[PDB]
Amino acid sequence: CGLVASNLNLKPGECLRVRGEVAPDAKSFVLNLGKDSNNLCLHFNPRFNAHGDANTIVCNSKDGGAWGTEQREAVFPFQPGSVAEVCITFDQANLTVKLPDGYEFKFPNRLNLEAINYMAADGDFKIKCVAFD
Amino acid sequence: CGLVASNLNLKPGECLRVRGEVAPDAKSFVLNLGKDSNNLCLHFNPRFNAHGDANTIVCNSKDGGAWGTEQREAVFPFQPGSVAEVCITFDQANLTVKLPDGYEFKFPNRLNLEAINYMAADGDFKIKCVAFD
Ligand SMILES: CO[C@@H]1O[C@H](CO)[C@@H](O[C@@H]2O[C@H](CO)[C@H](O)[C@H](O)[C@H]2O)[C@H](O)[C@H]1NC(C)=O
Ligand SMILES: CO[C@@H]1O[C@H](CO)[C@@H](O[C@@H]2O[C@H](CO)[C@H](O)[C@H](O)[C@H]2O)[C@H](O)[C@H]1NC(C)=O
Repeated sequence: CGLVASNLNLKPGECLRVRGEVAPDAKSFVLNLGKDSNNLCLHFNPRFNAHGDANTIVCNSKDGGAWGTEQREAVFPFQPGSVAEVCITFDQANLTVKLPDGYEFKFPNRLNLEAINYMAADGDFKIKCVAFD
Repeated sequence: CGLVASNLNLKPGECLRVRGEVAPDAKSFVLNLGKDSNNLCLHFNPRFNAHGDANTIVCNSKDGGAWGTEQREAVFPFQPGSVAEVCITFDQANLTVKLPDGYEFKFPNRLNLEAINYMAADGDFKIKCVAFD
């Protein structure tokens, strides 16, 4: 798979910035955030052409190994063959994901974790820069 | 205790750039690089005042869980309570740790691994930004 980072200790309100290159023939990519691979407060999955979906942002949680209820966003500000940046923060109610074009969406915080300690990237996205504040 | 990153897939000649905050009361900090926590082609350990050393960089390898022989430097361009930036690369012969100001540290490549896949920070160093080039 792709980059895995742990012991991040990202607290509420602190920003996680991730910049990467979207493959020219990208089918999808994933950024997973949470405690570990079984406990994700955000599974962020832009699907260019994957699982039957096209140009769709899919979000979900995973709690104790179990996928939660999936949600989708209508907008898709990713282009294959381009560099994309995503900035993520959270509070007790929502994750807030800020997207390249300045789009911003929220995803409910279903896990109640004190911090984001784990990030994993997968798929057609080559990570170039990760920053914390 | 600090950030741990895996699946880095950093190949010879590629550049790992790291920026972090050296704690105000720093006694020492560590950046570990290699395949995993038991196989380190570079343990890079600036000691302000730790383990009997004062303002000395200690470098070592770890191979199958076994520490190699330490290498020490006289030059010491780190200060507590400051931001430190390093650029790391390797080839067949050496690991090279470069600082913006032009300091360059070399440590023999003892493990001969195809890539750096693992990086970990420990001690009085908070990673703020990691980049791959
Ligand atoms: C039956 O609906 C589809 O189920 C798929 C299998 O669970 C699902 O794909 C998974 O989505 C999760 C996030 O919810 C994650 O991305 C896994 O990698 C996927 O395999 C599809 O998203 C579902 N399709 C719809 C339209 O809901
Ligand atoms: C007895 O000499 C000192 O031994 C310490 C313990 O082995 C050693 O510290 C360890 O070094 C490794 C790297 O080789 C790593 O930094 C560990 O975290 C340390 O606990 C000191 O380097 C030795 N000091 C001297 C002056 O020889």
